[PDB]
Amino acid sequence: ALLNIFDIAGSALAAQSKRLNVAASNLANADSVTGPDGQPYRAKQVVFQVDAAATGGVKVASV
Amino acid sequence: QTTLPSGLQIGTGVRPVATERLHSQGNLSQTNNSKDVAIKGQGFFQ
Repeated sequence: ALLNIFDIAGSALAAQSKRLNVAASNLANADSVTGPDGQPYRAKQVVFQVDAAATGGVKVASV
Repeated sequence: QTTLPSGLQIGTGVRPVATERLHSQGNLSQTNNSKDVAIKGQGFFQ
């Protein structure tokens, strides 16, 4: 449509922002302990996937 | 169930309060003079 380029780029930007936020949160919680209800803190990562509408944007299903 | 109390309490620092003198009994040394006196126990001259 010559306009899905904006959608693809926006999805890429959102995914990169999510990944950066996760990394920053892990760095902040590097030396934390005993979070809520006492369970130890565990690090998290994100998984990128493509939206097969072929060629499509990137999404993050879950952390 | 059992977690840490999760409370914050910041200190401020340390200050000197007093200097106490150990009013114990010192040894006696002989000066052989005839006008020198030494206290055995408690008491101060005036």
